[PDB]
Amino acid sequence: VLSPADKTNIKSTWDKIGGHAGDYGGEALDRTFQSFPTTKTYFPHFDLSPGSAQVKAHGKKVADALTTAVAHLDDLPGALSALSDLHAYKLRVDPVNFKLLSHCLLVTLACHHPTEFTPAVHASLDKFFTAVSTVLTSKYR
Amino acid sequence: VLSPADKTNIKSTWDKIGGHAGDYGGEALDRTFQSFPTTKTYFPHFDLSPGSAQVKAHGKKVADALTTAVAHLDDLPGALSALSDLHAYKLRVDPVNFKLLSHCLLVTLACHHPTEFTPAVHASLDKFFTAVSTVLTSKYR
Amino acid sequence: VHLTAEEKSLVSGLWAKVNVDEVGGEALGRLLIVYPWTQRFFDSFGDLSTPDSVMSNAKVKAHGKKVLNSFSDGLKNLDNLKGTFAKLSELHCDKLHVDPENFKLLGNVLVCVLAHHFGKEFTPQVQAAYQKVVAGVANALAHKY
Amino acid sequence: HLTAEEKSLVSGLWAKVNVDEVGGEALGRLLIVYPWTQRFFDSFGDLSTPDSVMSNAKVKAHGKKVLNSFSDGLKNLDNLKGTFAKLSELHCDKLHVDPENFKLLGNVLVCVLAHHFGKEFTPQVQAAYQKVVAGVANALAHKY
Ligand code: HEM
Ligand code: HEM
Ligand code: HEM
Ligand code: HEM
Repeated sequence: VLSPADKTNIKSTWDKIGGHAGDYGGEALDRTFQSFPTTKTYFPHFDLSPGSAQVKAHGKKVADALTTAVAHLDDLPGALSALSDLHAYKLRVDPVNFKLLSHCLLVTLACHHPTEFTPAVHASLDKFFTAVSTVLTSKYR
Repeated sequence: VLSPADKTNIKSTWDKIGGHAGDYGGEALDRTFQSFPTTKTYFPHFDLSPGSAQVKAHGKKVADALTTAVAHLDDLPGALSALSDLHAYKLRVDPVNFKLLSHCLLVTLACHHPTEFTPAVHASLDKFFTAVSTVLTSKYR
Repeated sequence: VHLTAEEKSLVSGLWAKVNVDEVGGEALGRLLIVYPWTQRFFDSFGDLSTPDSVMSNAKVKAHGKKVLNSFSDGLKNLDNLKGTFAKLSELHCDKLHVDPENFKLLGNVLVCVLAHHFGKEFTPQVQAAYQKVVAGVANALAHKY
Repeated sequence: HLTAEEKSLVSGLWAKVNVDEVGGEALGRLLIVYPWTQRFFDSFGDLSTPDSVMSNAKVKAHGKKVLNSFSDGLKNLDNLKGTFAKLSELHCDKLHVDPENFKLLGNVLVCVLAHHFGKEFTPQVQAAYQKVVAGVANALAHKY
């Protein structure tokens, strides 16, 4: 359950990241790929070299989904339904990988917005990414 | 989610357990405590020796809770609200431990109900115990 | 932190009676069914699209038997699980890219199948001993990274 | 298994770590973000809010011990098993901390480094630090 406070934290954070969201999606993937290289294996079709356009373009897609989720915090299941199907049914993403990417999203956010990244907002953002991950892995349950 | 088939599997299984549920809870705890001794540390007030009346008694409580949950599959959060408070706020049970008990509940059911314990029922029961666990840790999110 | 003599006795007594032809494919089958993301690794195995296709999948059965046999290798060398599984750890990590969490899931599914097959003989004590085994195998498989 | 480059990436940043604060911050955040972890810290007094967690003197002091322990790990990257063996038995056998929590703490530490260093905590730096915390978490967990 995203509390009113969580939702406020998530939304103000997203307000703060603004037009960076796309770039942060790409950095978050970059961080995931570098930190947890097994995640690269879901993207054999991607050039995963530095400054990859595919990674950049994909971070933008990931960013956009999170931005959508942020607009629909009440209804992540409904907002992310198509993407649940994609991730479970087509991509068969191992649940562990959502935690890795979520961690890397948090890190990315902490790297860019130290001021906003208070313990409470960290907790809210964590809950946010985990809630998104839960929906993205829901076709496993 | 818990599909009609899942709920059918859970309910028909619980029905087959019939009046053994309480014993099975005791057995599931016994299995948890033996297989994952660290789980014993939540019960320092319990005599955990074989035949323990406290363990037996608590297994009935756990089984009762699960039986309550079987009757309320479309509302595990409401049905288990007091218990989510307890386990998160009072007991501060590491989410890890729910997997362990859930595992031993599956084992316990497999030990006693080989016929019911088809792959499909295994999966539904897993989903069930995971859904119960999610609720019982839901006060961490 | 290994098995007591008594636990080793418990493990080998049951293990002797494991159906080496079936238990492997049944664990692998239930893994693929219970944890469907694990099917990502088995695109070459053909139809896994229903519990029935999974359970009647010849390649699931044949592979599960290799897996079970690798567990037997582990049980025959409980004080050298690292060595026994080094090659398999490299395979799974470096070549297959299987997250190690799934080794634990498979070990626990195997424990379920053991429960399923042995019933009351799969006592809490026998289980605890087997949990050490499967944790040890999962840990040995994980030792790469 | 960090590369030389990764060693100096880590050492480079670590030398800049506020050793009085970072451990406490990481531990405080762990306690906040994963509230079941407070179960181990009943002797620590008030942890009932983020603000009490973050102002908790013992969380700060103990977080400093955790940090020094990491530093210990960074000076012995070729022998984390030995370095963390007694702490492994402490955590596993006395404290009964599930090893998964070592990973979380490692990762919260990473968040705190990211927080403190911003753009300097590059994907590469983070990658190197991810091996360190994984190595530490694994060394701590190696006593079961
Ligand atoms: C925060 C959680 C995640 C979100 C919001 C997310 C979002 C998305 C979106 C929106 C797409 C569709 C992109 C498009 O239509 O072009 C996508 C595709 C994809 N996702 Fe995820 N994802 C998440 C987690 C993961 C994880 C953890 C992995 C595996 C490590 C993964 C692997 C993939 C892959 C391989 C594709 C296909 C991309 C392509 O071919 O361009 N995703 N994801
Ligand atoms: C996952 C399914 C679980 C269910 C359905 C469940 C159910 C219950 C119930 C109904 C109670 C209240 C008993 C009473 O009122 O006397 C309880 C208490 C308790 N639970 Fe759980 N529980 C579960 C998981 C766990 C786990 C994983 C742990 C920790 C390993 C745990 C630790 C405890 C402890 C220490 C108590 C207090 C028992 C007493 O003092 O009598 N529970 N649980
Ligand atoms: C945890 C204990 C495990 C053991 C003891 C084990 C054992 C083995 C063995 C012996 C092989 C090579 C078989 C041969 O030579 O033909 C193998 C291959 C393989 N394993 Fe595992 N395994 C384990 C877990 C897993 C898990 C969890 C997965 C994925 C979810 C997995 C995925 C695979 C795949 C995809 C292959 C190649 C199969 C093929 O294409 O022929 N294994 N395993
Ligand atoms: C994974 C990285 C960790 C490291 C490097 C670490 C390090 C340490 C060290 C060095 C000590 C001894 C401090 C001293 O007296 O010098 C200690 C004690 C302790 N640790 Fe950890 N720890 C880690 C994870 C955790 C986690 C995740 C928890 C709980 C969730 C935890 C709970 C405790 C507790 C309760 C003590 C005793 C504190 C006291 O009563 O003073 N540790 N740890």
